[PDB]
Amino acid sequence: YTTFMKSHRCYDLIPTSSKLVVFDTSLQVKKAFFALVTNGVRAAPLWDSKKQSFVGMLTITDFINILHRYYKSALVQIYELEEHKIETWREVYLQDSFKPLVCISPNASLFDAVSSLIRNKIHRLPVIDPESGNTLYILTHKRILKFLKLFITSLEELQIGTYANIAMVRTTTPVYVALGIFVQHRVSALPVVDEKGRVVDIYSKFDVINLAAEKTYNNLDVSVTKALQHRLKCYLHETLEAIINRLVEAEVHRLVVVDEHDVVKGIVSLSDILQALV
Amino acid sequence: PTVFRWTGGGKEVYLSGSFNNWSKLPLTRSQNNFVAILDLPEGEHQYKFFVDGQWTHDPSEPIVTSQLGTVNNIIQVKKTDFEVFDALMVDSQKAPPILPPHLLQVILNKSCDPALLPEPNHVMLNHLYALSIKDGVMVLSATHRYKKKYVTTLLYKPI
Amino acid sequence: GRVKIGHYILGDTLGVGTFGKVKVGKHELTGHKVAVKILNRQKIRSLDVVGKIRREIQNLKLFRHPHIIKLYQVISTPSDIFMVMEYVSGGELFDYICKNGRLDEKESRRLFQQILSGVDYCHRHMVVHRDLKPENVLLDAHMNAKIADFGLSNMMSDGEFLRTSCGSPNYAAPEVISGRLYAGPEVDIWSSGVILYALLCGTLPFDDDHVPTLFKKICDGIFYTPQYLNPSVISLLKHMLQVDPMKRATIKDIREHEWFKQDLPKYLFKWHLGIRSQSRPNDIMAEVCRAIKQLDYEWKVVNPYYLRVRRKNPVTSTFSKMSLQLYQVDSRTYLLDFRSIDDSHTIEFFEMCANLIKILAQ
Ligand SMILES: O=C(O[C@@H]1O[C@H](C(=O)O)[C@@H](O)[C@H](O)[C@H]1O)c1c[nH]c2cc(F)c(-c3ccc([C@@H]4CCCCO4)cc3)c(F)c12
Ligand SMILES: Nc1ncnc2c1ncn2[C@@H]1O[C@H](COP(=O)(O)OP(=O)(O)O)[C@@H](O)[C@H]1O
Ligand SMILES: Nc1ncnc2c1ncn2[C@@H]1O[C@H](COP(=O)(O)O)[C@@H](O)[C@H]1O
Ligand SMILES: Nc1ncnc2c1ncn2[C@@H]1O[C@H](COP(=O)(O)O)[C@@H](O)[C@H]1O
Ligand SMILES: [Cl-]
Ligand SMILES: [Cl-]
Ligand SMILES: [Cl-]
Repeated sequence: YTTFMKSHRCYDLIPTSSKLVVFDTSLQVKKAFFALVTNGVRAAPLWDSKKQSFVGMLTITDFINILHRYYKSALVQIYELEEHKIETWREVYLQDSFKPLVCISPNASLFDAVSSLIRNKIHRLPVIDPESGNTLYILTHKRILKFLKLFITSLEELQIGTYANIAMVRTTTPVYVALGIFVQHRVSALPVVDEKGRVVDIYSKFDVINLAAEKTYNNLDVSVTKALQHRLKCYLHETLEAIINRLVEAEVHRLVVVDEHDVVKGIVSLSDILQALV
Repeated sequence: PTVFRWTGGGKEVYLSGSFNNWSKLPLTRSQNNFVAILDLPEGEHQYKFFVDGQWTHDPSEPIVTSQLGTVNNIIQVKKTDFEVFDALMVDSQKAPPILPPHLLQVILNKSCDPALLPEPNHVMLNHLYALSIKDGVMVLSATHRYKKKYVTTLLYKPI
Repeated sequence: GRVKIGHYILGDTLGVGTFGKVKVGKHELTGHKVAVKILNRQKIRSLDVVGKIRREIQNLKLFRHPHIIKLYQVISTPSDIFMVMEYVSGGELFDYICKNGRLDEKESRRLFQQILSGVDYCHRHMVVHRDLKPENVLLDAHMNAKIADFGLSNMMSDGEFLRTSCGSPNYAAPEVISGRLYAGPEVDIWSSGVILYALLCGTLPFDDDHVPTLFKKICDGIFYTPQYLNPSVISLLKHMLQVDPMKRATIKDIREHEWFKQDLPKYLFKWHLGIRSQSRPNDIMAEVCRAIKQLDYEWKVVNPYYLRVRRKNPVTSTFSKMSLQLYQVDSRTYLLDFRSIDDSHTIEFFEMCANLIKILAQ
């Protein structure tokens, strides 16, 4: 499984014809998030004209961050979001802390790609050709796993996933609060739990762009359930081959490791699956 | 292998040359052209023609006049003359057009992955396309091919 | 007293091709026959086709398809260039259709599949044999099509159109007779459509002694379909002989066509472009020239409407190239087209264009 990734090049996973949205750092940050939505893309590489290079990437995490760092109330505009450039914000976001651009060559191996993702603790890896300097594609866990699962011809015994101090929210929890958890915990999804420890839904980093999409971000006081109105479990006594099959079959980013009485016991992410297979 | 061609009429035409100790070699006629192909060692060779009782040289071809007044043709069979690409390299020394309809066939306008796109006709690759400037922000786009795959990159740029 | 090249003794002239004489060659020892194309170096340089031939050889030497004449070897001499190729005893498909009449539905389809297979192989190799006619389709002992004169052929290059008007007026596409710009495969498709009619009918779809009416007829896309023609092949012909290249059949559409598919053997097979202005072409070119210099960019004026411009990167200290071209759209509008020239390159191209656009008309 692991030696298979070491042989296959990043190119072999680049599609026949794809779309790549690139933002200039001087672009207004609000327009930049609206562009992710309009284009139907989840991340975009950032180009600094003065630097003449790709400085970084704009993801939904950036939206989550702006929202939480600057939400005053429902009665008050987020001035920073409405009138901030991508650089004016990246200057704030990362100041005393500096996180340089992570990238991969198309001729580099899939193993090197899986490593780069976990090593730098990331979900989007841009594939840049060295001679052209052009960003070709953006490598995601889902696509790399879908490739491994294409060539594949218990969860308690192997112990894969996070099972301790699981960050989740109540039904009534406001979006702002949940946003704050996404920030301090740095986890992709927050399972929505009922009065009792059982799970009724799941608010993920993705469900946060619906606010950009619907232009509803100016109210983060709304409960997570009200927020999810616009629109999957796995038990410990199940084989990893089946659990891997489930994720790609449903095309989901992580499964909920729940007990018999539908009460959360842990989470197993695509991150962890590809990592354990490296 | 060198070609020896005599353009011009004749009943009988021969080739005498340094390469064959000036012996009369008969040249075959197809029509108006009398020819013989023979490999000659790389270097200088002198030849003359025996065209129907007269000793002549091809005046179109380089000559050499002897200290004795003998006027023969000359040939420099170069190494370069033997290899095709070497020989071809040594050899190489209004109103605006109408818009082809092809350039109006995009892949961005014409359930499914928004990332994925149709394959383009080679003819529209590297061409710049742009959206109307709305909100004082320009949007530029183009499809480029990297090996056997394609990438349509769109830049969001202020102005 | 035999004229030899390779170990083949040169004989009878089969014909006179685009750039040379074609003679038979029968091997000294084996009796094997080859077709030898003789290209005099002085003549191939007099017509400035030396580059054409260099490329033509390059392509054909690596090609290998059962319905494209094989180029065995190229023998160079100080005088001339000898292109040793596969010989086929059956001669022209044209004389076949002259001698015997039109081919039967079955026989026609076979030969059409064979030709189209070859036509496709060329296109799949960014080669477009323009001048595709029964006269250039040879037949072997066993009745197999063989595509032959690549003298008029051209390369298909990413982002660029061809201009050369090439073949026989009959087989020539309307845009070729109109002398308009074209991609390449569509004009081979049209010629192949004319070939299909020639096979089924034994006559030419568009043909007239009065050249002007021949050109009207071609550009009107009107041809007669004799009653004996199967409506399905009429369907295919109507699709292949579309005056609009955008509405014309593709090797894909033909391959999918019911008539074609039949008994087919296994072995074969709001975005806006640039910027548009309603000004005078010369005023437009002047404006764009005084705009390029206003950016301190190097350039080279090719056509009075083509310009190849260069820019030095103020950061990476790298040279970036692009080409600008004015095309006519309406009878009242024109549009300037920007194309990237390949040696981030793409973003640098966008930047280069963007600058020019802000200081320009619509
Ligand atoms: O013919 C040629 O050029 C044409 O000359 C015309 C002219 O001057 O009248 C012009 O009008 C035309 O445009 C021009 O293409 C050649 C150019 N290089 C050549 C090299 C060659 F080897 C032969 C050749 C080979 C074998 C035999 C044998 C002889 C015996 C019979 C079987 O053929 C005869 C001759 C050639 F014919 C040529
Ligand atoms: N290639 C990269 N190099 C460096 N930082 C990156 C890169 N891609 C994204 N980032 C940063 O990583 C952080 C989190 O992003 P990410 O995990 O990719 O979000 P998502 O789960 O929506 O894919 C953000 O601060 C973002 O700017
Ligand atoms: N709600 C959650 N609570 C705790 N850990 C989580 C949660 N969701 C994901 N993780 C873990 O976060 C890590 C990175 O995964 P992810 O951000 O979900 O792609 C993995 O070790 C996951 O198991
Ligand atoms: N374990 C899960 N069960 C059900 N839906 C899920 C799960 N994880 C993610 N989703 C859904 O996937 C979408 C968000 O995608 P993402 O963050 O990329 O996984 C939302 O509509 C979520 O409700
Ligand atoms: Cl002929
Ligand atoms: Cl014989
Ligand atoms: Cl034969």
